[PDB]
Amino acid sequence: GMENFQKVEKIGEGTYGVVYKARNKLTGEVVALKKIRETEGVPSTAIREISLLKELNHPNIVKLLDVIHTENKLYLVFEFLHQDLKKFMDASALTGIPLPLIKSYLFQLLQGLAFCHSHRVLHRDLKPQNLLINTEGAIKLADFGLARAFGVVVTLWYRAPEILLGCKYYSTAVDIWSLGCIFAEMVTRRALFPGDSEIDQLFRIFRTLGTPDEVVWPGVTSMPDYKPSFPKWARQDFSKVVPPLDEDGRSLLSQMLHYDPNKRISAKAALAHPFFQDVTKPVPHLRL
Ligand SMILES: CC[C@H](CO)Nc1nc(NCc2ccccc2)c2[nH]nc(C(C)C)c2n1
Repeated sequence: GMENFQKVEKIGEGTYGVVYKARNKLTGEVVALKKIRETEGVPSTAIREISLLKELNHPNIVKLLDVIHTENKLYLVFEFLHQDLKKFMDASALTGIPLPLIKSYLFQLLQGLAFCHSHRVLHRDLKPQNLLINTEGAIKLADFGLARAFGVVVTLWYRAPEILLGCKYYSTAVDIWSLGCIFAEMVTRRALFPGDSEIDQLFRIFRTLGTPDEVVWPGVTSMPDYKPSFPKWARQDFSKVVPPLDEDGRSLLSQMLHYDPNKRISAKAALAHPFFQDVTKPVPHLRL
């Protein structure tokens, strides 16, 4: 079974298991092989969910090539891409990723999200580390719909405030928040909200966007982890938060970072925003 694959090198530690670059001995294709990590035997719902995921195919979603439920273990075989967006951002720190490339990437991810969301599938843990790029200018979402299949230092920087405040049931809005954080980060070359605990993450959000109340976010004061005793921070103008993001970009971003999940712009509506009026598909500068 696994004898069909030859390890080439360790790619990294995923959320649900280790990932290796590998070669299929029969077909010669190079792939990304993931071993899913209480060992009793793969749960039936994990198997049905992942099998659902195999059929959710899109150019901006990393292809799930094979689900290998063998010997009471679970291996996932994925399409391989040569680099992730975190590494590419770090690589691009001195000059920044050119705006046209930022716009193209945001546009493509919004397409991927719109597609997943239209199928009622959430990502839940969007972050630069699981965004993957190739030499032809494509960007792809990895680990989509995995959270649902399996219910799990982890980064908090991209986590929506409703999650932080204890909301039990995520909506598609949590992915829009995350992507918004990543958008700002590509533009400014600085993480928007680099929290190192849940309360630090929350307080960093509060300090920038203002401490949320019933006016901006109805029902907020009733959430499991909301405290009347939260400090009261005033909101700051975005011109100060994300230069040199232009007026169209700042307008779109504001809509992606709305506190109330129900007011937060959808992936499909975001695609129609004037920010994408001049969108094009440039090629990244990659040296591997
Ligand atoms: C470890 C999980 C994350 C996202 O799944 N990484 C990560 N990185 C990649 N390539 C970037 C890379 C290439 C060579 C060396 C190091 C990194 C990937 N290609 N295909 C996959 C699937 C498992 C989603 C993948 N995952």
